[PDB]
Amino acid sequence: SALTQPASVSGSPGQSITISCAGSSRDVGGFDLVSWYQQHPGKAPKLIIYEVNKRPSGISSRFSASKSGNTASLTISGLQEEDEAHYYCYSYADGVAFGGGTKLTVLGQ
Amino acid sequence: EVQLVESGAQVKKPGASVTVSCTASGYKFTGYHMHWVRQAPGRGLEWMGWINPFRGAVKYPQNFRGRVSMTRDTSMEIFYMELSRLTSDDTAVYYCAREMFDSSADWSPWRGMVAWGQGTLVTVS
Amino acid sequence: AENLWVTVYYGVPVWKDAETTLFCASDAKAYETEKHNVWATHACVPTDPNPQEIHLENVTEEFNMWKNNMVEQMHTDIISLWDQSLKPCVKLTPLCVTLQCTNVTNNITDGELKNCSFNMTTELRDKKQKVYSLFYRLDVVQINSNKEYRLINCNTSAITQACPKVSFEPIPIHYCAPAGFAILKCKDKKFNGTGPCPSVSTVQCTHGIKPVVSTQLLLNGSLAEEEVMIRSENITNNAKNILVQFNTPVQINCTRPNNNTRKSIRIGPGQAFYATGDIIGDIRQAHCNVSKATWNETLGKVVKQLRKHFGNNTIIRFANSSGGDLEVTTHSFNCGGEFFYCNTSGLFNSTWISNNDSITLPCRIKQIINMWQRIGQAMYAPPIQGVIRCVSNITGLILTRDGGSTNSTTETFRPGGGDMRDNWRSELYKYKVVKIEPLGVAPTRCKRRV
Amino acid sequence: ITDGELKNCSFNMTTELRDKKQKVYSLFYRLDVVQINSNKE
Amino acid sequence: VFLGFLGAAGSTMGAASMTLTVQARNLLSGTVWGIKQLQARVLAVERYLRDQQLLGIWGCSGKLICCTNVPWNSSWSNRNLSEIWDNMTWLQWDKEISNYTQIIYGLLEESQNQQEKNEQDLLALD
Repeated sequence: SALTQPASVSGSPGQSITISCAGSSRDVGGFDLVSWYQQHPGKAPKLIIYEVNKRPSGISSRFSASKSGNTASLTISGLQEEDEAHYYCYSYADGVAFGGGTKLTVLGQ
Repeated sequence: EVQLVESGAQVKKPGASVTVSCTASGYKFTGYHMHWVRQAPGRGLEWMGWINPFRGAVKYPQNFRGRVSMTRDTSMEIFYMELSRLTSDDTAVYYCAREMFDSSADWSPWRGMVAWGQGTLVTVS
Repeated sequence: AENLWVTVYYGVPVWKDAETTLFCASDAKAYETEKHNVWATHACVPTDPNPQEIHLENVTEEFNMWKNNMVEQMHTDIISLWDQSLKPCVKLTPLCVTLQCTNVTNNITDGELKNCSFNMTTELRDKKQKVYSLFYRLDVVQINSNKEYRLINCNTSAITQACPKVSFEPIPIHYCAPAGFAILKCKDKKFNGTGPCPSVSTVQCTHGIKPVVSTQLLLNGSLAEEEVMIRSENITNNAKNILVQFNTPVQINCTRPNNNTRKSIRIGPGQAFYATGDIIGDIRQAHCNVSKATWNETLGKVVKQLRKHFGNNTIIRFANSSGGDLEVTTHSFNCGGEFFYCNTSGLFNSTWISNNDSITLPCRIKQIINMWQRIGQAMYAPPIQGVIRCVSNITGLILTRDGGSTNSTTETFRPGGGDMRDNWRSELYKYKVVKIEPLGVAPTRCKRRV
Repeated sequence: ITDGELKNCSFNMTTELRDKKQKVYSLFYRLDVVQINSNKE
Repeated sequence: VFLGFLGAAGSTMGAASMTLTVQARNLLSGTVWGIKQLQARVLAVERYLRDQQLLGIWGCSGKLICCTNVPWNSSWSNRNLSEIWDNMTWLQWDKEISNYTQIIYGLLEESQNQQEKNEQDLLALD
């Protein structure tokens, strides 16, 4: 593949979530180029965050991301069903790094 | 507002290749990098190639070069791509998407897919 | 006594970073190649008989060849000599009358071109004119009985024929500056680009530059100093254009062994259209005899400058351009007033191990061009009477690189990019514009009168 | 009805190709056109 | 040893105040495909007449060197004299005044010739 996404993630209706995106100092540490996404299972996506932490005009203020060295993150607080979607990341890497697919399930088993 | 509009649905048999497009309007076509990426339902997105519409520069991975040929038109205003040599493991919903920071002189980067097509489905069995 | 003042000086060696406009200079001599102002040398003013270069010790100005505002100033010139040798010639919208084309008069062995024919007007208004020409199957395309054709631009652009007087041979031009502005030159050998250059030199007129319409490679250009220049704004970004500048020229023998006849078609009054006269006898397509000895020579030089960029024991691949229009995939260059594209697949293909004849390249011909994508103003390149042998110094190269793939085990490389701002930059990589601030101050013990 | 002040006006016109002619109708306001001196043209 | 134009680039301020008639002499120096010349030269005397303008309003007029009657306001980075003329260059000097020369320059003109030349019409009359 070309991007380290987690196997499966989970969250509850009425709470909150956040995701870690970790790498090396050659990909995230030195290049201000990290963008984030949200997409309902099978729908048209739309850019959530670009350049570490900037949203397009039309994206909710409930979204905001970060870059801490080699460990970047996006954070969502106050979960609604607006967020019952699959989640992806993106990172600077020569040509392009592409993620492997993080499935949103229910944790507890 | 500007849009990226793809075609409908096409179903095929093994040993084939499919015409899938994504036209554009609302801006000056010549300066927008464009990618073809494919998604598995609820899984992830895998990259196959990108295009510089300024004279047509394209590039693929290495499980694709030779299979993928990819082009556009600058006055008919449309993007194309055709992945050749189809197996039953090449079914996906293919998305055209444009980068965040292009221009007509300097370049960078690889980020930010704001405008998305609706997704074109290709099936092989 | 001990209460300091301020003292004013004029003509202090001081400068800053600022961008502005230059002017052309082609000596008192280039005017005499004539051909009714080849390219651009007409009203432009002759050069001063000695371009004074002054070397600077202990000067570390921070340079920039990429965001350099002169690489863009250069790209704008080729459009206006066009326009001011375009708007006053023959506009050719009557040329979008349907054509009848066919594989030419041969023993078949197919044919790339077509023996066409179609309808036009003449000196008189009522009466008109049919006349036949020969077009490359690239210049034309079908439409719907036999196969019927029409010109390729008519579904995009109206067309204006150029004038055969103005020759499109790229003509050298010096870039010169006036008072308050000047030009830096980082003549240094091992110059890595970004930032301070320890041995700056300054000039009024740059070394002469040729506006060669050349993608991928560069011809008739500027050789490097010492090692081979290998530049890229971001080598870890394959969308960044990577450009080469050799110190050694590779020989090329481009030609087009055809005696062309210029049919003078009256479609005005006045306006004279040129049709492909009956090409003389035996049929051969344009080519270039490239000295394979000189080709593989500069090949081994640069390749060995690249294993230093990746570990210690590696595997390095080479292939042709992964895709692009003729300017990108092929080697594009003007050759005598016409345009050649020589299929660079016969250049990029190799792998060697750890312990007389000539390659030659197949070249296509393109006359109808919508170049500069100025939709609203496309043109026709007039035909050239005379076989066009053309030698030049193969000077540069434009290429990119693949993506992720399987790591360490290998990684591949191929030409591309195309965008001419690099080819233009290969002639301006060592220059930087500054402005002079001749006022200087200091606190001495000096007082005037009150 | 529920009225017209505008018309549905068909006409022929020279297209990209010099030989091909084109059918197309437009709509204009009563100020952009004028009758010259049966239906009206 | 005649080092050229701005050849005293990275040399001491004292030595670099010698050739004051070298970076000021050639600051004036005595259709299409022609717009280029007639455009660029409109900038030559704009960044030269500015100097023929400013010397006149200071205690200068007479070209090259000319002193002032103004307090060096010691809020500026004042330094020892044997650490200025003896050792500094005209390229290291101007980098210091950068952050505040827009506050600095409001004096020679606003103070000296606004008053030191109004001590001359508090001189010559009665």
